[PDB]
Amino acid sequence: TYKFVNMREPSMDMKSVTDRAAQTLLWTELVRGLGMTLSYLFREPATINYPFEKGPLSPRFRGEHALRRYPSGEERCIACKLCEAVCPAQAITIEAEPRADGSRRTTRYDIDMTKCIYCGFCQEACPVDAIVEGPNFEFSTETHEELLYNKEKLLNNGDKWEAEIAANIQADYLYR
Amino acid sequence: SKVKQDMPPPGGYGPIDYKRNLPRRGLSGYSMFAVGIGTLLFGYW
Amino acid sequence: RGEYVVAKLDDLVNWARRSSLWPMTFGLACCAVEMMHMAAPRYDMDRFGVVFRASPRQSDVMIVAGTLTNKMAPALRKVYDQMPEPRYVVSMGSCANGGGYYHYSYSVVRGCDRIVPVDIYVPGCPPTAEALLYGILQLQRKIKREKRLRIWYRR
Amino acid sequence: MELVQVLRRGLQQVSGHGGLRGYLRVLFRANDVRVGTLVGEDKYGNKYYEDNKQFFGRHRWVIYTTEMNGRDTFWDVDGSMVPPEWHRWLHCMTDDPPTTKPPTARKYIWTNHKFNVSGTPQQYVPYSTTRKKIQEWVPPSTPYK
Amino acid sequence: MFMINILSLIIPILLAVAFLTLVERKVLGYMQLRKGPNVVGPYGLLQPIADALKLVTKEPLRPGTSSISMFIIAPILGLSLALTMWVPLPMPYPLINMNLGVLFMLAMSSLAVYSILWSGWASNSKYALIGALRAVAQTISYEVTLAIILLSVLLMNGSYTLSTLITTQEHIWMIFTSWPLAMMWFISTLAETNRAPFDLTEGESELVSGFNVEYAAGPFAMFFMAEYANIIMMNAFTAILFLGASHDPHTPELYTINFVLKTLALTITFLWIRASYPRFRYDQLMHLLWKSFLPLTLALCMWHISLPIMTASIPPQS
Amino acid sequence: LHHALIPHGKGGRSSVSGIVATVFGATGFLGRYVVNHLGRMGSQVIVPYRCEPYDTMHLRPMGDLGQIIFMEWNGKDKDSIRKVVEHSNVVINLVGREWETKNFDFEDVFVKIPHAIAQVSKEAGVEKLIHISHLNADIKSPSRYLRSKAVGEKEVRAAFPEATIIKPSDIFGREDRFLNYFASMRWFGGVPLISLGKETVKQPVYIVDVSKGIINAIKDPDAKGKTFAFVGPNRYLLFDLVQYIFAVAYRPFLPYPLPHFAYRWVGRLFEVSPFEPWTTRDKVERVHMSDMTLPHLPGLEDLGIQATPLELKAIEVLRRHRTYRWLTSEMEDVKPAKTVNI
Ligand SMILES: COC1=C(OC)C(=O)C(C/C=C(\C)CC/C=C(\C)CC/C=C(\C)CC/C=C(\C)CC/C=C(/C)CC/C=C(/C)CC/C=C(\C)CC/C=C(\C)CC/C=C(\C)CCC=C(C)C)=C(C)C1=O
Ligand SMILES: NC(=O)C1=CN([C@@H]2O[C@H](COP(=O)(O)OP(=O)(O)OC[C@H]3O[C@@H](n4cnc5c(N)ncnc54)[C@H](OP(=O)(O)O)[C@@H]3O)[C@@H](O)[C@H]2O)C=CC1
Ligand code: SF4
Ligand code: SF4
Ligand code: SF4
Repeated sequence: TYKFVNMREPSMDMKSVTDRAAQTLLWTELVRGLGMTLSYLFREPATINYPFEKGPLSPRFRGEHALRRYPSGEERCIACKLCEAVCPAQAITIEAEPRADGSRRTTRYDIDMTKCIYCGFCQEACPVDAIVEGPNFEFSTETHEELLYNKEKLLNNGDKWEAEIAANIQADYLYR
Repeated sequence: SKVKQDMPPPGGYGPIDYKRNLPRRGLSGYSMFAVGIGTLLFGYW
Repeated sequence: RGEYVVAKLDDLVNWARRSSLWPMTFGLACCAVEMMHMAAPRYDMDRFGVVFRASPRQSDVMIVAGTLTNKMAPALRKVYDQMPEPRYVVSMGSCANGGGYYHYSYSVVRGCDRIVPVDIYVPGCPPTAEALLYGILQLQRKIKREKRLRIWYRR
Repeated sequence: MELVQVLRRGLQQVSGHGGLRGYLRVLFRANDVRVGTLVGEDKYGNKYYEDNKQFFGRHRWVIYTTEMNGRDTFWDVDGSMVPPEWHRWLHCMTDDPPTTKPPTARKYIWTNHKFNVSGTPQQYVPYSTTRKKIQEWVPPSTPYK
Repeated sequence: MFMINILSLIIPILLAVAFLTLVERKVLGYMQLRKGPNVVGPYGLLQPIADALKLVTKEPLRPGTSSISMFIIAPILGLSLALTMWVPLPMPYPLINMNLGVLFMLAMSSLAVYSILWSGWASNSKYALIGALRAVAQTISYEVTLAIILLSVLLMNGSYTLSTLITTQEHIWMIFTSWPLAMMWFISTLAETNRAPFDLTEGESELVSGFNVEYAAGPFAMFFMAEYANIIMMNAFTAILFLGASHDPHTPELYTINFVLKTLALTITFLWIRASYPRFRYDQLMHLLWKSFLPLTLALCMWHISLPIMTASIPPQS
Repeated sequence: LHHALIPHGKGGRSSVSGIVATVFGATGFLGRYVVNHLGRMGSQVIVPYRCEPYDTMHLRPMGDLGQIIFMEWNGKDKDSIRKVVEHSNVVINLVGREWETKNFDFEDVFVKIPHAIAQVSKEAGVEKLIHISHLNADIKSPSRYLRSKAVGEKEVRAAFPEATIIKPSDIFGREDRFLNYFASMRWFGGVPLISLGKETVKQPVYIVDVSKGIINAIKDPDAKGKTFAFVGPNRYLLFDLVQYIFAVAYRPFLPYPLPHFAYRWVGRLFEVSPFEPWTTRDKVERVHMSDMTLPHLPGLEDLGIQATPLELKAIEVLRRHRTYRWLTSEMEDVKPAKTVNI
């Protein structure tokens, strides 16, 4: 099924041609164009009052990366390196070393925000829900080096946004 | 329990308009020319 | 006292600069689309005093939005040179920040900072238009904290 | 008729905001004069209003606190001044405000939501979080030779 | 106090030009479902002052290939003529009651193109020279019809003095007598002011910034001054010509209010059409006039030449 | 060497060089250029600054991310210098000012500030301090600039015995206030040489040569304690030098002899300005001193760097000053100004 978008021949009756000449001389579709914009000025604007008003999001939103931890206090990360092995941009660097207690934890877990693509592949690959993409997105920095995240900075993000991230995962883990 | 997922309502969604709805409005060409000429005549007088 | 007078002059000049930041139409890649969406009615750059303007001669802030490649870097540096001072560079997106997805490619500059001095680093791939608006407001506060005439007074 | 009511509620705009002084306060600070039910308030002072009659996007909003963490925010404010618990409710990611549904509490969660620490001397400086790899010979001290 | 009058015809005009930018960025933005400038103070009432401050403290670079002398004399020419052409307007009582006000304003409007000409040529750019030539063609084409339409309309006035128009439209607006020409005249006012949909001298989409491309900071703000003062003056002239208003000799404030309201409405229609159309393509805006505006306006010129004679309605010259 | 100061890489941006350094006064002329070279080889620079951070923006894009670090410092504050030089191998002193500001005279920026820098650097434990003076530095020169530079050299030598002292003659470059000065003198009628400028001999040295000399002196293990003199390859008569400057710029040349005291009055009148003082009494004086030849002092050639003649690198400086007429003429169009033999 196809339709001819522009295959309309105009009628050549005296009334039709008089109307076409009137539209040409007395600009008619031009007045319609004016009227449409008049109708929308009288309409309500769509602008929101940022930063006092924020655009809507979803619990699945991908933002600032963060390392979570168990309710006991121990970090969830076990240095299985799935996130490092699955990152499309190779933005994660992990070095592991058996801790004094014996549990295997990262001696270095750096995520480079200037190289990250915010795909969320790491948070899917993680088998313990250790690394997540937090809800934060207003974390712009004045210098480049501040975007090269360390293990300590990611742990601070996890401890800061934990209230939001726990609820976000709680409202989405069933879909996964 | 039963499976739950995003689904259309049991009776299906309502109709969705897609055809062009450019309305027709305004006087005829004869009437427009007549109004213009009458305004010109009144101004002339 | 002279310090108070130069302080007030600083506040006035900084307020003008921050309240009429005129950006440049230098969208490069997908990061430009969000650069358009904050110009879209929802976020509307215009209410914050920022109005898009080409012809670098009459613009202040450059939002490098998109991947900066080797073939384009001379053009970007030259165009940054055309901007009369004061000038600011906002880097949108991971590609313009440090390389992004194609950080290891053969024809991509590994960060816009290597070509121009970037003033605000906006992260994202692409950054949400809210995040870019936040970066612009951060630049606005930066201009607010300038101390030009104070330093001149303590030359 | 609707002209008179329209002129009238413009006076409820100034009446709701604590009189004329508060009216110009909110007009010069938050650039809006619209009123709304006080959904809540956080420990830092930000006031959190909602009005379901507004179209989706402006049904909820914030008047930021005047002071947070040793910083005057009467004139300069930003989106990072939202505590994590309320950032969910503000961004329409949930319909449960922290007042009604409070987020689960844990020891490691912070108690003072720091804003964007860029610029201030409380910035973040990247550094290697690992120890050394190759050690040195530390030559002995006895002259011997 | 003649100096007082001269200053009272300059500073208020400059302030009105400044707020024209704000009302444009608000009316346009509300056409496009946006809100326009809203942050600076209440309702953006400080944006004109803010960007005015920026443009006169931002660095005014001079291109290495420029011609210094004309590059500087062009903004002065533009602003000086834009401000000067406000003096013969019969706002209740014209400041300069000239016997040939219409011819004088035509002469200065024709001179105003030379600012664009010299600014474009002296800047030493491909885009600037392109915009200068587009300005050449546009203003010549539209100036022919400007002159003919002015003659046709003023044939019922009896002379070229601007004040007598008020006497001419004592009982009826002149637009009810020459509504066809008025349409054409309006279009000409759109094009001589180099505005939409004929703003091809700038051509932001295709010429980056046209003849302002190498103009930065103060000189750019000054060319914008000239452009917007010309916009308001053209709308004022159109209001004076066709949409006359009642003038009580004892209370000129009534005529001031009515005239100002009509100029405001005409300017608002200018921003209205600016935000409701695509942009013309060079030759079209020429082929629009040399093939559709010029013959119609010639015919209307003959019609208005004959009309007083056939009806014994020749207006007095004094 | 420390475990992180061992040289690594191939001299690129992201290569550990081991030249962790502090360059006081980096925000200007050679201070920029030196940093560039320090940024090019991959050395962590601890650039201090007192100006607005925006003016340091051009300092940002010459080092790999994390290398260049900016700090606030004040000349009359020992704590600031201690903070900036605490962890650094070398401390390069480039603080200077062609005029005397209200809060800083010549002695403050050429004796007091270098004294504080040298003393604090010695206390901290740095191994090299490259101090910069003028070649025509004399305790009896009429210009307070050179006299203050001489006493500052003596003080710096006393405080830091092994401090390398470099005495450049006259830096010419894209922003040099030496060739641009003569070029900009076209606005004030003609060029008013004192006694027609036929008695002053000037030896200008290229900016890149001086910056590379600083870098080599840092790398050279024998520059400690020595006092080098960085001069150009040729010695130009002042009138011939201005002839060449205006020929490369193709601007009309209008020489005009001018009595010394009248030029001092002109310098005072230009000193009145509460902004950048186009010309000072010190400035009009210095352009009239000849470059004192000091063959005993070691030169740039000892460091291994060949001085670039002014002719090759004069088109860069004066191409901006040319009008649209001679804006594209080649470098060989104007014949080298005759030079008095060394
Ligand atoms: C298909 O893929 C594509 C990509 O893929 C990667 C791309 O990347 C891109 C490229 C990307 C882009 C182009 C980015 C997207 C851009 C946009 C969507 C554009 C959005 C634009 C806007 C939101 C803004 C539009 C502007 C509007 C509506 C209006 C502008 C008008 C104005 C007037 C602005 C204000 C300016 C000025 C100069 C006015 C201010 C001046 C004054 C008030 C001066 C006043 C002075 C005074 C009062 C002086 C007074 C003096 C006095 C009284 C006395 C003086 C006398 C003395 C003696 C001193 C594209 C296109 C693409 O398609
Ligand atoms: N031809 C020449 O110019 C020659 C120069 N030299 C010496 O080289 C050095 C640098 O020269 P150049 O780069 O051309 O000079 P500039 O004037 O271009 O730069 C001088 C630098 O010193 C800083 N500075 C000056 N006074 C102070 C102060 N009181 N406190 C803190 N910082 C201060 C300036 O800061 P800011 O930018 O904020 O003002 C700037 O960084 C000077 O010692 C000069 O005498 C030696 C031989 C020849
Ligand atoms: S979300 Fe970020 S850190 Fe995780 S895999 Fe994607 S780019 Fe890497
Ligand atoms: S996938 Fe999760 S557990 Fe494995 S290394 Fe990454 S953060 Fe740690
Ligand atoms: S950072 Fe991401 S969104 Fe931006 S240009 Fe690069 S790949 Fe595209």
